[PDB]
Amino acid sequence: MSLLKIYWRAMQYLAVERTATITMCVASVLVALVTLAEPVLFGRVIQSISDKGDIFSPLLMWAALGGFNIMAAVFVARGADRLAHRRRLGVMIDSYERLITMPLAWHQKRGTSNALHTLIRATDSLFTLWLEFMRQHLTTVVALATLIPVAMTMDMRMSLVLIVLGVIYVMIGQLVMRKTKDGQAAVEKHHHKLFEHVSDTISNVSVVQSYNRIASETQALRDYAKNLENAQFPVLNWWALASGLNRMASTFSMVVVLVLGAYFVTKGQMRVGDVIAFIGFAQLMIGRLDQISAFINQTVTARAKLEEFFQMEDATADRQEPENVADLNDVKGDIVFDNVTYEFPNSGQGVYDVSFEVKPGQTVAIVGPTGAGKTTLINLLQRVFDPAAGRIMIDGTDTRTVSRRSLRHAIATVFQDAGLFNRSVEDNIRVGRANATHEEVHAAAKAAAAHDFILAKSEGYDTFVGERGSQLSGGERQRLAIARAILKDSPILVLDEATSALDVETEEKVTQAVDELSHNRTTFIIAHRLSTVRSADLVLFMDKGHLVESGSFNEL
Amino acid sequence: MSLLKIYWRAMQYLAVERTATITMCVASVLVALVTLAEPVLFGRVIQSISDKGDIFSPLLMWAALGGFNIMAAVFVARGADRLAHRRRLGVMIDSYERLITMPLAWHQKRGTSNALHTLIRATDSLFTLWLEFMRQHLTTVVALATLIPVAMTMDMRMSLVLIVLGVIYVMIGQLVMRKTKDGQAAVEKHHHKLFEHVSDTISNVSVVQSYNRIASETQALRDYAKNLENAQFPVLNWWALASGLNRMASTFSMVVVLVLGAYFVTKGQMRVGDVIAFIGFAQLMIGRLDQISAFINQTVTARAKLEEFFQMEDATADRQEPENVADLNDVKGDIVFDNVTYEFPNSGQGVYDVSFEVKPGQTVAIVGPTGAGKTTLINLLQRVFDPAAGRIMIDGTDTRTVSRRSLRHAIATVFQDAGLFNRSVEDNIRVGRANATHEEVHAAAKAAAAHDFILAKSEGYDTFVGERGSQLSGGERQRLAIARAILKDSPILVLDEATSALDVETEEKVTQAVDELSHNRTTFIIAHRLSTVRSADLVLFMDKGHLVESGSFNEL
Ligand SMILES: Nc1ncnc2c1ncn2[C@@H]1O[C@H](COP(=O)(O)OP(=O)(O)O)[C@@H](O)[C@H]1O
Ligand SMILES: Nc1ncnc2c1ncn2[C@@H]1O[C@H](COP(=O)(O)OP(=O)(O)O)[C@@H](O)[C@H]1O
Ligand code: VO4
Ligand code: VO4
Repeated sequence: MSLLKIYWRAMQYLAVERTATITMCVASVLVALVTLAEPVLFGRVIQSISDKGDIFSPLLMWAALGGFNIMAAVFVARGADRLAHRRRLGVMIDSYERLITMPLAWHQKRGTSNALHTLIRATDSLFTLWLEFMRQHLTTVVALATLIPVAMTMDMRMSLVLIVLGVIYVMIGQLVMRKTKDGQAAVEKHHHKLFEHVSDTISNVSVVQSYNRIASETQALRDYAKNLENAQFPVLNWWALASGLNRMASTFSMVVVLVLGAYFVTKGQMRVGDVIAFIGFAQLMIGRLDQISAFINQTVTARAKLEEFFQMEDATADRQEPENVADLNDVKGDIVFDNVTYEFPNSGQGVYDVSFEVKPGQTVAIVGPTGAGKTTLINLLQRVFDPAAGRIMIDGTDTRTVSRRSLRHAIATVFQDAGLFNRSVEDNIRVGRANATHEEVHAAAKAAAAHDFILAKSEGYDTFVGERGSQLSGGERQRLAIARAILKDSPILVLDEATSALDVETEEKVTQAVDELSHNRTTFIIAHRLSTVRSADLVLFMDKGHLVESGSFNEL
Repeated sequence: MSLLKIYWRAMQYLAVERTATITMCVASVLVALVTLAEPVLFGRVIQSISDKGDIFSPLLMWAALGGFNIMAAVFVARGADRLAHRRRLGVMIDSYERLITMPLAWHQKRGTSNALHTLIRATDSLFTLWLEFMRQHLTTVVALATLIPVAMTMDMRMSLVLIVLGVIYVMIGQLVMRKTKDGQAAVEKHHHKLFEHVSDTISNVSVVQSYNRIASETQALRDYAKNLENAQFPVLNWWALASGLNRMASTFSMVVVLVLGAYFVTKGQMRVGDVIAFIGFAQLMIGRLDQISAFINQTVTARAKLEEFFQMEDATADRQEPENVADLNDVKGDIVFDNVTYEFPNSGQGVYDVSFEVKPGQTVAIVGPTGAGKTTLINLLQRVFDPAAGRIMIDGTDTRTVSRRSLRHAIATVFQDAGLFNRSVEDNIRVGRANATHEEVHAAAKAAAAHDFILAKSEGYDTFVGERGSQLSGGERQRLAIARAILKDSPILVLDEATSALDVETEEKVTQAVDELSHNRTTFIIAHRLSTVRSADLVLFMDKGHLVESGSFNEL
């Protein structure tokens, strides 16, 4: 019975615009009161024709209440829709902020692209929840609450039947939820499997289309759809049974109310006006119960997605030290490792017992066979995740006591996978300095030879590359990344696989240019080619996370 | 007014299960006729008590009609829900089939990852459309069609009231659509821009989190949200105005009906039983017209997405010559290019004036500076997209006249980006021969040195890599790709960027192993390192898509 918890969370997210929310609630209670009082006035005026006199005023009051209901309906529709859109946008904003705030391991483990789909689905479901909940729930709940005393003061037999009617509705709701929850969980897990398979297949379309695996993959997805649709039937059957049972209850209560009114015809206190007002009350409750039953169904359907979204909301517990914490500045270059190892989750390997000191003014290149632990070493230095048990002494200062904002501000790491956005070359490069100049961009590009091939094609700089540079081949993304790194101008430059299958003349030119630019500071080289480290000062080779010699520039 | 075309296309997707759909329509029309007959019998039995006699039978008949209504409601709910889910799954299946059918360029230009989101959104919108449209619209349309003659045979005064009511509703609907379509289009375009920015930011979270660009990105997305909500208010304002106007129309018509019935009380033809039955008709029409107005609102909201989906469906005009087109066999290796050049859309560069012959039994290596056109040459050899003007002579046969199914069955191309699924290592490698055996898989893996570092970690071969192999580093994706290529065992091997920044010992071992495997066939080398072509027999160098010499293995 987590429905109440879900509704509390929804109201917590919706309790931001205090003024707008309070005005909406006031409008809802007023319109509910008007809708309840309208049949009472209708009964008044129907009984009015039995006597004789100037009883035209009650009809005027009824017309005024009708016009007031119209105006209130307009205002509540407008305000509810506006509030729903504003709060949906705000929730999306804050959720996106936390989502991009998340660390790298959490994204690589689960997120990829499923996180975006979950965010969008949860956001739209919450939008629908906010709108329909607000309107229907406030109106019908206030109507029922104001109806209880009126039914208490009027004939109590009909109220006695009506409370049993409400008991019937809540009982069938409980019954359906009990018979439906397990099937809902199974359906959700099957749908997640299906969506994951679809996303994984679409994201790798070239591989699947280059191996004649279309038939096999579509048959597997057909199997997944079969598995999902196996568990879909019982829950909808139960929903149909619930709809039929409540329809039978509504018709049964209507017949009972009609018979009671017929008995009241023989003798009673009030008139056919009260009788028909009671009938109108009954039919209004029938309709609103139908809408809230449908609403309960939609809420049950979206339950699992809302639960997952709330879990990801509360999963943001990585405290960032809001208080002013010690930063670093004027990084001349002093890097010390002290017996720092890492063990992967549910795995092993990694680095083991690594320690070395870095003096300013000289560069260090790390070489060695693949899988040794060089990339994880680099992303440990930049601290994408915290080491197991060790001290990263930078400028004689631990990496744990340094704020994240200043940690990566004075660092310059090209990635092994040079990822790029789909924006223009200007936007994709001009990220190391938001206040830079086009002359600076040209100089940075010409230092990395990423301009000589772009001035002579594709509208010069203003070219929209595709996703991950899928529109200008792939031999340019490395040049663009190294140009961006040179533009960043940081004291510590990290060349992680910046030297790859390119022209040997291009490689030597890039190496000499970055040598001339980084002679003023200390920089890191992660490459297996022995021709890109002729100017290195303290080179070391690492195997399987264990150093062997870590000797001088010239070693055997 | 593409609304009718949208309904026709949706129904055409729906009327596939002819038996089930026809039964659903028959059940709906029968239950609608029953619901229309109910007030008539109610008015009869209310009028029947005016006289005296054994007139208990009409009351029992009315109860039986209510029971039929209940049972038919259950039947239509269950059948409609089941058919809707089945149709949604089938539509998703076939749309996914066409989506993966598309070539690479169409995905690189527009799809990438937005296509999946569009497909999911369109599919769920179509599900909701099918369900709600079928039930509500069919019931209410049959209701109106059966109601018009009954009221025409009864007093025509209320009939003239009713037709003006309908005219008011349809005219306000047309005016609202005219005032709202432009706002809907602007909202859709802004939403698409917002989603594109969100996806581009999330997909490359490492770069944005390693460059302190979180604040700028979130502020830009806030600006996008502001721009989106600027055009968001007028449309909802117009819908609120329309809702108020139709509420006023409904109350006004109810007032008119009450006045007409009050005059009819003085004198008329039928009784208050028929009067109140017509009152029930009026309120039922009011409610159903309100629901269908809301449905029109949802259809307008989803109209742009449905239009995009239908345009994508109709864009699938890739005729594959359904008749048996001549395939290829006896593939010993005969590849000749004859003056085939390609021009990119709205660009230049590419290959120009290429002419060379391939003799079976020898390997040919393509070298040259980056951006020359080697990757595009390779993927035209595999015919990922159709060349501009020329012939690809394979085994003395043009590549156009061979079906794509068997065209790529005798090829083995490792991509520049080694794409991998998030399945196991065994499932990711065993894709060329599903009926193969573990002995073959082990031999292929140990031939490509993708076994020595996986036999002693993570449950051996049963290791679940993440997306793009983001869980076992990146020095293994190349090994897995080359192992899979060796496993495929095709006559023409293509080592496109199969050699990269790896250990020199590992590189030389891989080269000798692939040489020994491919001695019985022909293969290509796309690499800039000069150490991987010592065993080549016919080397040529291509620059800017223009050859210079294209000589033999030994050249100056
Ligand atoms: N996300 C991960 N989960 C588990 N193990 C990993 C992960 N990323 C890398 N590894 C392990 O770390 C080892 C070294 O990876 P890496 O440092 O990225 O490559 P290299 O050692 O060539 O620089 C690999 O053998 C791999 O198994
Ligand atoms: N999708 C594309 N759209 C436009 N131009 C492209 C596309 N892909 C590649 N090119 C152009 O083709 C040239 C050669 O690319 P490619 O063959 O992939 O690399 P290489 O020449 O090193 O093999 C590049 O300079 C690039 O500008
Ligand atoms: O620019 V390349 O396609 O030779 O990596
Ligand atoms: O296997 V590596 O991360 O040294 O390219």
